[PDB]
Amino acid sequence: EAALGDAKDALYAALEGMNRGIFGMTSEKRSEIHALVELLESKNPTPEPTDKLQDKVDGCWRLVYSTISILGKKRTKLGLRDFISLGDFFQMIDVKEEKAVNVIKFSARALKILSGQLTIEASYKITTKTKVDITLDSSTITPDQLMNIFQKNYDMLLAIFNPEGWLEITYVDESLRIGRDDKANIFVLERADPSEV
Repeated sequence: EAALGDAKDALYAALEGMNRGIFGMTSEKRSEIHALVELLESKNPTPEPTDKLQDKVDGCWRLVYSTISILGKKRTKLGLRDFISLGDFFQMIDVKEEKAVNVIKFSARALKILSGQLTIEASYKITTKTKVDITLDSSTITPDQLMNIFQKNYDMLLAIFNPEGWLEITYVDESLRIGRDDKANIFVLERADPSEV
């Protein structure tokens, strides 16, 4: 419970400048970050987290690290090189309604898109003491200005961020959440305010 603080501080220090891994990272930085993730998981202060979702998981989360990267042609077609900017990734968990929403923010100063987003609405059901099954309900891209940019690549963009499948909650404390999915991705998120989305 003391090494939790130090391990968290070390993880945040290692993430500085990494942009969450979303545009890749060097192998030695990934191995360090994954070792810190694994240490935190092994010391998870919230065993059987799906028994405790209301207190520990309900609410708004901001991605701080994941094994999702957008590189090469995918990055080019989505225009992330110079005209579109990939902003924050938020996941909202509504425990009383069994809903999970991913919001991926975009901005484009040239196109005066001050704020746009891909919104992915999903439902979940608890399956084990650690796992939920997630099903996609709907998605949208707003504003229409941003939709005109992504429409022909819509399904490929959706596929990057779709939380359809299952998610194992491997760590949660008052401020940090770690999960692993059915594709063996790792997602680390910190608590955020819903109004920040």
